[PDB]
Amino acid sequence: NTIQQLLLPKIRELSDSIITLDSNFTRLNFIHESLADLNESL
Amino acid sequence: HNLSPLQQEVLDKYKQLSLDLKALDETIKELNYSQHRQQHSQQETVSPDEILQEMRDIEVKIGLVGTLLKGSVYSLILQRKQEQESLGSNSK
Amino acid sequence: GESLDRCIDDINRAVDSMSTLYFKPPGIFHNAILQGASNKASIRKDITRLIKDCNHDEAYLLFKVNPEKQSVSRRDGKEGVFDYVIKRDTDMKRNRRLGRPGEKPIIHVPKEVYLNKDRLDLNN
Amino acid sequence: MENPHEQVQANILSRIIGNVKRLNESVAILNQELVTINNRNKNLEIMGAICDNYHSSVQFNLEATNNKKPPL
Amino acid sequence: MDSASKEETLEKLDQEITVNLQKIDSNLSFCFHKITQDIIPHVATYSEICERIMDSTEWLGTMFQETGLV
Amino acid sequence: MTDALEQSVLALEGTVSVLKDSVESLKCANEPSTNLASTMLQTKRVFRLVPEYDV
Amino acid sequence: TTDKYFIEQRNIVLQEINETMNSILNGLNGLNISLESSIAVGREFQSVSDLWKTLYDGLES
Amino acid sequence: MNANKQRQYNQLAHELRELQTNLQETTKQLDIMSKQCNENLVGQLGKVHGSWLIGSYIYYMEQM
Amino acid sequence: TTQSLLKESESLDKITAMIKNVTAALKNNLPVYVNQVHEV
Amino acid sequence: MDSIDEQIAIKRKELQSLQKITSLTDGLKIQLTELNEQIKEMGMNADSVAQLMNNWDSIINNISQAS
Amino acid sequence: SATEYRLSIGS
Amino acid sequence: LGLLQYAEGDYEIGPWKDSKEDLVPLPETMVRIRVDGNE
Repeated sequence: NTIQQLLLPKIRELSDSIITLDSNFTRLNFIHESLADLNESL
Repeated sequence: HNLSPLQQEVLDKYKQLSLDLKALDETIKELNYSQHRQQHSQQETVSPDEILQEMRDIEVKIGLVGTLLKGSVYSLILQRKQEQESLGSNSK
Repeated sequence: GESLDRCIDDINRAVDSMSTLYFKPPGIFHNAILQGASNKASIRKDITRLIKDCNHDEAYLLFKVNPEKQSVSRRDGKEGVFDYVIKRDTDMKRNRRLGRPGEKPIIHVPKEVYLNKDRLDLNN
Repeated sequence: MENPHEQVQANILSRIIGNVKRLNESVAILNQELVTINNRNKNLEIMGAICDNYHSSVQFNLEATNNKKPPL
Repeated sequence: MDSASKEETLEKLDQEITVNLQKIDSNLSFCFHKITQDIIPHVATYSEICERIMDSTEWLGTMFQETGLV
Repeated sequence: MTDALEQSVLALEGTVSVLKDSVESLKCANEPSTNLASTMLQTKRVFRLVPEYDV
Repeated sequence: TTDKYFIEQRNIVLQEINETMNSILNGLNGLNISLESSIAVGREFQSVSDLWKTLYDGLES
Repeated sequence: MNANKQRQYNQLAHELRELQTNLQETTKQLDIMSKQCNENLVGQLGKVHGSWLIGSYIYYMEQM
Repeated sequence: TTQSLLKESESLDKITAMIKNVTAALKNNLPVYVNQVHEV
Repeated sequence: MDSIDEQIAIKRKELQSLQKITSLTDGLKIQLTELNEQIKEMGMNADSVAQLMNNWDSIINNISQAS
Repeated sequence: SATEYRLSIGS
Repeated sequence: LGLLQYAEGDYEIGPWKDSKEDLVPLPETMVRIRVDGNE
């Protein structure tokens, strides 16, 4: 009861961190595509 | 110390959960190791060699390709504007 | 509680999206440049790969060479990809001399001429 | 149109501000950690003080009565 | 001196400001890495070591407390 | 604008000087502790006591 | 007595779980900070890549 | 002077002053930590306990 | 109680599955991603 | 267009201030490295003291076994 | 939407 | 023209290779024809 409550915040911050990491990796993928295009032109 | 079967099932499930817990912790660490080619390894783990040490290495010279063209065009425009304002102010 | 279920679902969605990411592989010209600057033997291998020295006799028998214009054409007079590229470039230069703007993509891929004959070659 | 370097400096300064904020947060966390450790260890100087006092006391007693025997 | 070269010098100042900003950013990032990855973990290790200290000597502590009412 | 820049210069100079003082004092205080701990306080555990009852 | 022992085992494993999850969260936070630094320094490359799209892009045209 | 860069530099100055205060606090805490470590951990506890242990070791080694 | 134990069990099954998925993703997909980015 | 020498002076003063900040940040980096090394040294000394003091727990366990 | 260094500690 | 030779699947050399020599993509190979009027 209260002990699963003691856990649940930790999984909550884990979820927040994972979502942020996912978004960061999508942005990094955009940057990667930009780098590839610049490489090809040059 | 005898325990109920449900409690024992809870306990060994807890054990397995702790096992893959420290497994995941080790995996996340290994990602965070900046020990690329420092420890025994040949793969890049996200670290300055993927960041400012590397991306900034790119950036201190990418300006020579992109921003310098603009800068030159802007400098010509600025010189033209200087000539125009000088002629306009002095002629009148 | 339901918050645990929501967190688990959000994490699963994040992981599924994370797996589906695709990072673009290197293109055609990056390979040429990097393998031609990779290793001392690699530079020679890439120079051999990219540019060949054809048999001058075969080329002369198959291509008229104009030293006055320093141009190359087929001996049979058949138009090739070089002729298309040169004609396109000359046409665009003529249009530029008439004040028309240039093409925003400068390097135009000769898709049509290559395709119309290469697809038949693949059929054959 | 506009000076090309303006946006570059804007972004660079923005990132500098961000990482300096990161530095401030990190050093604040470090300060909290150090405060915690000092308060926790506030028993150790007590321990050391009484140990030193006991050592000095037994040495002084071995001086008062001459039971201090030669070293080995 | 020169006019083309004086515009060149203005552009020099622009380039130097940019590169100095880049160096400053790199230095501050290195400082952040040093603080987060090295200093704080060593402080935590020292904390654990001192806790082991005070744990190992607790038998003396409880003796001294029992008779000194400290 | 110069006010802000010289203010930052003064602040970071203060930080650097304070760190100079702290590092020097820390080194001076650590030298004797290192001297004592590295030499005399060395301890090697070669054995573990074992009741023969378990044996 | 058995229930008490069950509880104390629970507390032990839960506190070690708490510290391990602390470590995991700190590692992920540091990784995210580094990644966002990478993104922040990289975002400027999109403009220059877009400018160089005018020379050669390939499939787009 | 660009107003945007003006505000950026003002924010930079504020953050650096905050950094200076935090570093001053860190220096105090590190001085206290050094005092607790060198004088107490090894200076009094370590020295006295090591002295006792080596004395007992010598006594019982000569009593081999 | 018994129902509390049952709900704890199914929640733990969910936790195990979710963190196994997270571990697999972090071990497989991310290193190759970062390696490709570094190569580029 | 606005006075050139005014922009020149502003840029020069910005440049000198920026160079000062860069050198000062390098000094800060060196100081951080030195501070970390000192913390390492004192942690080593503390861990040596811990290795020394584990003997008391060993003694207590020995007496309990012998009892 | 920028992560901040938050070292968690204890419970 | 080399952009037409290689299908989308051939670009996945090295790390990009879909792991359930390879003739890595190169631009269409050129022959150098002498034009200066000599042999």
